Amino acid sequence: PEVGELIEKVRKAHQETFPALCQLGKYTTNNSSEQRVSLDIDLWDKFSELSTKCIIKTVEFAKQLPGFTTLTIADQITLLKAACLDILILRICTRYTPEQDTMTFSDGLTLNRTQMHNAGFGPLTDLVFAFANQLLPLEMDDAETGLLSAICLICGDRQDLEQPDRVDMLQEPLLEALKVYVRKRRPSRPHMFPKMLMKITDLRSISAKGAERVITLKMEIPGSMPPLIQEMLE
Amino acid sequence: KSLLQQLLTE
Ligand SMILES: CC1=C(CC/C(C)=C/CC/C(C)=C/CCC2=CC(=O)O[C@@H]2O)C(C)(C)CCC1
Repeated sequence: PEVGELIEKVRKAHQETFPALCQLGKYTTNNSSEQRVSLDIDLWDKFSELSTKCIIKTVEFAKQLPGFTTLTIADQITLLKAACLDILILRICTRYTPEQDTMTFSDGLTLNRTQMHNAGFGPLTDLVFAFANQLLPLEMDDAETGLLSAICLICGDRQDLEQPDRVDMLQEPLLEALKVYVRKRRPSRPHMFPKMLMKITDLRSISAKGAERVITLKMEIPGSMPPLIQEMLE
Repeated sequence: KSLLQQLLTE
């Protein structure tokens, strides 16, 4: 009932802030698509600017989530800074093309693995790619990817949350909505909901390696992190 | 009065 509406409201916040793979004009390039360097500066350039836009899109996604804007601004920032990397990893991995072994950005930009490495994923490249392959069997659509993101995001246990109790209240209908949604679409398979939940753990394992890449990276880039991206890690 | 905050109040 009220469940259906939540699913559809979360599906829309995801559809609208994150176009599907096939809605997109793909287009590659031949920059260091061959050899693994430490960093290609032209790759880094497009990628970093793209990422400022993702992060905006991810904030937009959050604001459209039931009840999220009722949290204190300070909570809203706390939750965001905490989950935002995770979300962007999920998001980009939803854009993987197994055949080409590629990933497509929201403007069409389509990078193979070596190129992904060279734009700054470096050590994380393989983990991201493995995760993306492990998603395929799950066959997730927009409502599932949206819900799963909302659940990573709306986490009662963040450090320094001013209203942990209220965050927890928010996250409960999300969990349920996903449970029932996944059951509908996949009755044959009952531990698919938990299988999905546990994907947040792989996101964590990868995003946690985040700050240490930020350091070794700050080194081989010319200027410094675009301001907004600075705000999300730092 | 921070990128994030402007993003969040607009
Ligand atoms: C750990 C770490 C990171 C972040 C890596 C990051 C932001 C990955 C997400 C990339 C992304 C955009 C995923 C899907 C979202 C979009 C697709 C698109 O076409 O545009 C949208 O932004 C660096 C860059 C490796 C160093 C800085 C700290």
